[PDB]
Amino acid sequence: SRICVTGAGGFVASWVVKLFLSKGYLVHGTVRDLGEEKTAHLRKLEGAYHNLQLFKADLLDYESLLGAITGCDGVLHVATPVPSSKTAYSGTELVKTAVNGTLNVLRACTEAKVKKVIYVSSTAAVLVNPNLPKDKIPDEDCWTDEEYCRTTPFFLNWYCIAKTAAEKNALEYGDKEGINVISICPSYIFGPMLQPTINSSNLELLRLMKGDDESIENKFLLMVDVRDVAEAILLLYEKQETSGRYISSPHGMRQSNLVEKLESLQPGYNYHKNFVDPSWTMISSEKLKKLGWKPRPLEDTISETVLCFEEHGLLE
Amino acid sequence: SRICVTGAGGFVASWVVKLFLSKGYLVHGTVRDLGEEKTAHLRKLEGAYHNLQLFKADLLDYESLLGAITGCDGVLHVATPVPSSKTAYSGTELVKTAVNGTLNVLRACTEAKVKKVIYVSSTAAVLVNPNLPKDKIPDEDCWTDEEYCRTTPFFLNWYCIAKTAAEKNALEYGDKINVISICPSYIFGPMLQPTINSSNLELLRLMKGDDESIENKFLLMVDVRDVAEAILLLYEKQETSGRYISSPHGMRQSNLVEKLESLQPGYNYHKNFVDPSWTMISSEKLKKLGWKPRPLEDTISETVLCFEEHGLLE
Ligand SMILES: NC(=O)c1ccc[n+]([C@@H]2O[C@H](COP(=O)([O-])OP(=O)(O)OC[C@H]3O[C@@H](n4cnc5c(N)ncnc54)[C@H](OP(=O)(O)O)[C@@H]3O)[C@@H](O)[C@H]2O)c1
Ligand SMILES: NC(=O)c1ccc[n+]([C@@H]2O[C@H](COP(=O)([O-])OP(=O)(O)OC[C@H]3O[C@@H](n4cnc5c(N)ncnc54)[C@H](OP(=O)(O)O)[C@@H]3O)[C@@H](O)[C@H]2O)c1
Repeated sequence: SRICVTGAGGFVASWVVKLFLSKGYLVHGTVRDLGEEKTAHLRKLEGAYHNLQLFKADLLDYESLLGAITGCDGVLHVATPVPSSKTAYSGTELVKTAVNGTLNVLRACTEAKVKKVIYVSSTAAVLVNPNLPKDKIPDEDCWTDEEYCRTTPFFLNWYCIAKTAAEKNALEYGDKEGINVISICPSYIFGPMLQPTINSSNLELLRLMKGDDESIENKFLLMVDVRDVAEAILLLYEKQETSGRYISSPHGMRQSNLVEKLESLQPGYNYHKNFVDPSWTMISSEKLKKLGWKPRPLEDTISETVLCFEEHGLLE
Repeated sequence: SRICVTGAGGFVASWVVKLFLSKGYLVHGTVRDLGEEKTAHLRKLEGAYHNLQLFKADLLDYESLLGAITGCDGVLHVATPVPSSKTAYSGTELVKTAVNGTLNVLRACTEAKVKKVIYVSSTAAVLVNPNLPKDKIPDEDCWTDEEYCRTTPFFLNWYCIAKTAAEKNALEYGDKINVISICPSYIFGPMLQPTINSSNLELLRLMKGDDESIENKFLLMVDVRDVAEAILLLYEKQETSGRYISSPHGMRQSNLVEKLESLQPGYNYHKNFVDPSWTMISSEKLKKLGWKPRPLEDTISETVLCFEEHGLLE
């Protein structure tokens, strides 16, 4: 049986693809460039030579996606750009990429008569809501206030607007017949990298390791291992009696405390040590855990990320 | 006297034919490919040079079966696909293969005037019943609820529907022609064929330890060599009929891993699991005819030995 994976060369999508290959699936992975160095890390995957088929598609090109999707039993829409802190993005076109790419993907699956789709969203589509009270522990029923991100300026405002809009489009599309559409919304994703380039979430983790002197927000990070996300996606695809959103955010700490456990597990780096100073920080991943999902302890995720960092020569 | 054997290149069928050749029989073996690569392990069995006669037949091609079967005193229908877990199968076509292939074999047998047939079924056609109570020790008269298997999702559910329906159809047709059925458990043992089958695949699964926590299934077990000699015993004996359960042993996968570690150390056995009363089905109907299976520990240690020599643990 064949499943499609959008952006197979991405941080998350590479582990998704590696895992699905290990389980006997036939993968159709889409990439925007088939050059050997971009796709090297995907070709090397065990089982890939015979059961991995990479296409050159773009989310805004309906035809290329149709070609990559035709004949697939499922498809895992993972492809959405994730802006870096050390850069600027155009909200207009990120919103355009996310929503229109999603619409195209969904149209292609209705055409190819795909049975199940799994859209990878984010907690950014759940938590950013100022009206939801404090005695409320947010879950899969809480949505992000599009009004609020459109009103108030903060980095990743447009990212959140794009993620919520794309996830509402996908979920709502799922209530026809013959088409079950799931959504998974992880929080900040950390873990060892398969791709040669470092992604955004891992870069802000790396930022905390190369100390500086600027005064950062002591934000509360909620975190999940990328390998756990992949196995969650496996679990949600294979089990039939699934429907709706599923939050995957097992761990959560202040940046203060994350630096100190990192310092405790991985000494030998001048970690950043200059912060200053809620509720929602405790969303229940239980809808997932009730299916058997068992995340790994944060220490291993942390230690395996730092050593892949070192292997990539990012620490000198 | 001549006997036919369907899918002679299979895991069980290979042992069936080697044994029958060991006993002076002339065996007509069915395969779907006559290439020397897939038939090599059969050509080498002593007696095959003079007394093995291989035909190219498919269970859904009636005349292929007719050709391989005509002229044989007995038939041993053992050809039925059994899916491996790390792939996917089409239950629709599997169960269609099993039942229609079984029907085709039986029609060919009454056309060729064969006198005895032995169908190889499974405990999957006996145990999977939610209606049967826990106080009841299941035997040869408890059938599987096929609706339940088609309602409940689990890998090998369609396989269970196949074996039950095929075994139902076979013995129904036998009242037309002596038709015996043997229902074995999970089959382990040394392999004669070059490619590993599915049951031995999941034993190799239990041997290569990991971190994922698998189901602590209760496996009922029988040796492939014991299945072969049971089939021989059932065919040679003239006072045999009906179903015969062949499942002498049964253990939890965790206890199974430790008896394996106990007999074969030096391997990173799987050791994280999770979490009955159908576990004591009586093989007495067979054992009363002289069938004496071997202890499970021989079967497993010899199976892992062949795993070793086939280079499957690196
Ligand atoms: N990383 C996190 O912390 C986090 C947290 C929550 C949710 N998520 C979600 O996880 C998913 C994967 O993101 P990631 O973590 O793996 O970071 P990433 O590596 O930057 O993912 C970017 C992927 O999207 C592809 N892409 C971008 N624009 C495309 C387009 N127009 N057409 C086709 N592909 C396009 C990229 O293809 P190329 O390889 O050609 O560049 C790349 O494969 C995203 O949907 C994200 O919202 C991530
Ligand atoms: N394996 C077990 O643990 C187990 C347990 C209980 C019952 N059984 C029963 O034992 C019997 C054989 O299974 P196995 O253990 O020996 O695994 P196996 O090696 O995979 O047996 C498959 C055999 O069936 C043949 N086959 C499949 N479709 C066919 C078709 N359309 N036409 C002709 N032949 C076809 C195959 O021919 P090729 O060789 O050419 O592919 C092969 O010989 C089955 O009836 C099974 O229900 C097995």
